[PDB]
Amino acid sequence: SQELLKDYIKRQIEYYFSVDNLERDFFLRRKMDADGFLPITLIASFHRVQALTTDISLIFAALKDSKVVEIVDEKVRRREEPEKWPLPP
RNA sequence: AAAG
Repeated sequence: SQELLKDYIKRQIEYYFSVDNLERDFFLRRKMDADGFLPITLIASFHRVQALTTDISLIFAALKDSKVVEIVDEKVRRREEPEKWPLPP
């Protein structure tokens, strides 16, 4: 239910952080810090996430269950080699 | 926002 909506959110954000997307997503990489982290609230603004929910705790909850991304406080990054992706602003 |  809300579990179902969490699964859709999780898979959507897991796409953003997939290698297939990252190879062409220059905006996302320009917003990374040098460690690969992005604000979760920036992801929350992306059209396909905001369509599903504007509930920030639901977005956090969806991502805690992810093996693709890791959360530190308010930021999220790809778990595998995140430092390879950031680009100059 | 050609799934930023």
